[PDB]
Amino acid sequence: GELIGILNAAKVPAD
Amino acid sequence: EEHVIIQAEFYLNPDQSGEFMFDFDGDEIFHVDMAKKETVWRLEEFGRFASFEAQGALANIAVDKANLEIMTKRSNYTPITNVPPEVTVLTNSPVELREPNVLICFIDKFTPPVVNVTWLRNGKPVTTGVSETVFLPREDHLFRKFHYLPFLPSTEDVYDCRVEHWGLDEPLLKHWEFD
Amino acid sequence: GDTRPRFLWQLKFECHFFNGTERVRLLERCIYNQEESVRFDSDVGEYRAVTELGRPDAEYWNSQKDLLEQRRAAVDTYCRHNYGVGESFTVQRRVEPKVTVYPSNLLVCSVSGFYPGSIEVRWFRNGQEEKAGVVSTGLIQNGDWTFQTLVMLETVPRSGEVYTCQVEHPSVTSPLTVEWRA
Amino acid sequence: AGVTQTPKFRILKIGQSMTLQCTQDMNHNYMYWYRQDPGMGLKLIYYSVGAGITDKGEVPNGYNVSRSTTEDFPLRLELAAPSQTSVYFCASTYHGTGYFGEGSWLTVVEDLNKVFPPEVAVFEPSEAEISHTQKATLVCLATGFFPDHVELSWWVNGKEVHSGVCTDPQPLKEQPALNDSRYALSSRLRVSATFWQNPRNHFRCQVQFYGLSENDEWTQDRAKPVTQIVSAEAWGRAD
Amino acid sequence: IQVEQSPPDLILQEGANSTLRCNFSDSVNNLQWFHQNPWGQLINLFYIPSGTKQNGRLSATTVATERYSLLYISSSQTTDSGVYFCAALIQGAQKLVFGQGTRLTINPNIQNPDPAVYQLRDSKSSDKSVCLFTDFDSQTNVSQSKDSDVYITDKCVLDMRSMDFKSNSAVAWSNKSDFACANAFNNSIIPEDTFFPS
Repeated sequence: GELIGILNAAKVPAD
Repeated sequence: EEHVIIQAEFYLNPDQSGEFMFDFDGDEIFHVDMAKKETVWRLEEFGRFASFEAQGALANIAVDKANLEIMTKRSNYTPITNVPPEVTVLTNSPVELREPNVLICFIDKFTPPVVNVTWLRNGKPVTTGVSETVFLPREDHLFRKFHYLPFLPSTEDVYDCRVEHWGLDEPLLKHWEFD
Repeated sequence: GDTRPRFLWQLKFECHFFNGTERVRLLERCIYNQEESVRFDSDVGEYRAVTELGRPDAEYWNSQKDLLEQRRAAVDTYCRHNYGVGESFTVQRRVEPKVTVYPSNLLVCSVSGFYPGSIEVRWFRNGQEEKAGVVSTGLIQNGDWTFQTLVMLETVPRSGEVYTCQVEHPSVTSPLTVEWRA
Repeated sequence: AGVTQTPKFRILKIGQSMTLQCTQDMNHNYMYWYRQDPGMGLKLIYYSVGAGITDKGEVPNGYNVSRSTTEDFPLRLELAAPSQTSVYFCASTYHGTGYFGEGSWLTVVEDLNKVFPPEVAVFEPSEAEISHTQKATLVCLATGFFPDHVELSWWVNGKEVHSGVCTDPQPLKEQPALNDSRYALSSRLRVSATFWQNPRNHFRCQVQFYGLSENDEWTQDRAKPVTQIVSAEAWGRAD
Repeated sequence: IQVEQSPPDLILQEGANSTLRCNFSDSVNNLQWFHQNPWGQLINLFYIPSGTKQNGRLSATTVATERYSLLYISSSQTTDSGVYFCAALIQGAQKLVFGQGTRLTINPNIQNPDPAVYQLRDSKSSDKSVCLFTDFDSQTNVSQSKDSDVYITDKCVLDMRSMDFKSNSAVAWSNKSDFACANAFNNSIIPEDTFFPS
């Protein structure tokens, strides 16, 4: 039917 | 309050294992089959009343992974503390002799999302009828899980739900007989 | 068989809904090994270290506009939107209880296979309601969008006597009653 | 730097093949390729949600794509069909803003003999114009070029100029019927009459054409139409 | 699915305000706006999921809960000409996706029309020549030639920033020799009073 929406993972800051 | 829809993800480092799932008052709507890369709705109907395109969620796991590997390092390779589950077991409906009914194994309140579950009809493992939920979130951040085994009730059989976890030193077996 | 040190990260986005969708809160949460470490809460409108482990995740995430602008709209574009998609089969799921009574001198009202969780179950003796020593295992979530619970009454019956179990649930406009006689 | 994609300009023989590069330093996990036919919508060919994931767009056919790293999304055309003459655009985003590279104008040809450089001529303003407006428009004509891949610019005493200029954003076809019609394009530079009447002042219409490279085979009598600049120029007439 | 741009075309005199408009299906969200300038560069104007953002001459409101955004444009400039796209992301799929656009044309507002057609010569060899039709006001239009061995470019706006003075001009040329500037443009509808050379 209608689409379920997501929210995208925020990337932690690189090493 | 009134309602709560959780988008829940984990990634589990050495086992290289992952999950993407949606919760609604602590009931799975659907999860993604990482192997198969497709939606698995918790009940058929959900698939007829909603759809879900899974491409973003798949990436989310990859990011959760990269993210985990950074935390692992930053935290000085601090590992998790195992938390044993609370395994109760009870029946679907009023167990009346010789009438199709289902046994539920509640695996509650445990951490790391890893458990061997095995049922035991008189002490002999049986895997015909079984299904099971995946890993469900909780507020404390431990995990919930469910296993089903449908059966015909008898006067004869003992059943045990045999769960194995790194919390326990020995598999927890929980007895069900028809009292 | 045997095994070794485990390391775990969780990301959960919780949409919380008050009074339809009139008040909405998004709670974004990171957990490393059972330790929440940073969050975004739409009523705070920016990330917070929950612990010092998360400190630099906050600082960095808060340094990015689109991340912040996205989360701050999430309440409408993500939570409200999905309420809208799920509403009819989640907020409005009605599955009606099945009841039984029996003895195991003690008494059992078994209520099963039903959905939404809220339910009230009262015990009746010839009409007059019985408050004393209702034992109630409490409410149990089956994993499959149905619930169950058991209510006991400690009373030695006498002959004649009509004990009745009343059950009330938003899937039936009328109460479900189921009687037992010794 | 946002998104950077290369060949801004390509000529590609029929049945031959090719790769557009697309590269982004902002850590975007989401990247996409579009094609846009002139005067039309962006149609999605392929898109990629993160490393090692890709998915077909609305028109994925005759194209292919890879994502081994976050940073790059190359797009491969295997078998250049003429239906693939279009403008290709790379984009990335992640939590919010969409970013587009500067685009890639690909023209697919039956043969390279279809390609021609511009001829460029400058025409000096009319006395009539001057006498009437006290102003003086220069015109530059870039004629007979194929691909439409040119960047025209004006130079006054050896310095690029923007005030005064207007250049057709759309080039016309010398032969609107003919399929690979050779093209033409015009630009204007209007100055004050006094500015033009001063013979110490010097004007150059300089067109950069994007044609063939060191590699492409060349087999005709006329000169190889390589990537090149063509010009014409003029000086003030104090009369 | 989809993204539905209101006005499919819009033509205004510089200084005017513009409202552009976009409605979108419950299948997509997170709405952005882009400008495609007429050399086809794709500029981002806003990310604008919800509420109001403003940026100099431009602001946009998105009523997330009603699935429409408005892009307004004060004091529009001729350089804002081109096509405007609202973009959006499909929920779950993360497909960036685009309305059909709105072509915008902002016409210079010409105070002292002085329409005319001049002859310019090639600075190398007097033979070769072009016809300039210039200083018409923004209400005049230029037709693509009837004789198609003759070449008429579209009008284009030039800004003499020095004098804060804008002029429109068109270019017609050909290497026939019945072709003259007297009759270069009588294929277009040309203002009553155009100045005609020699």
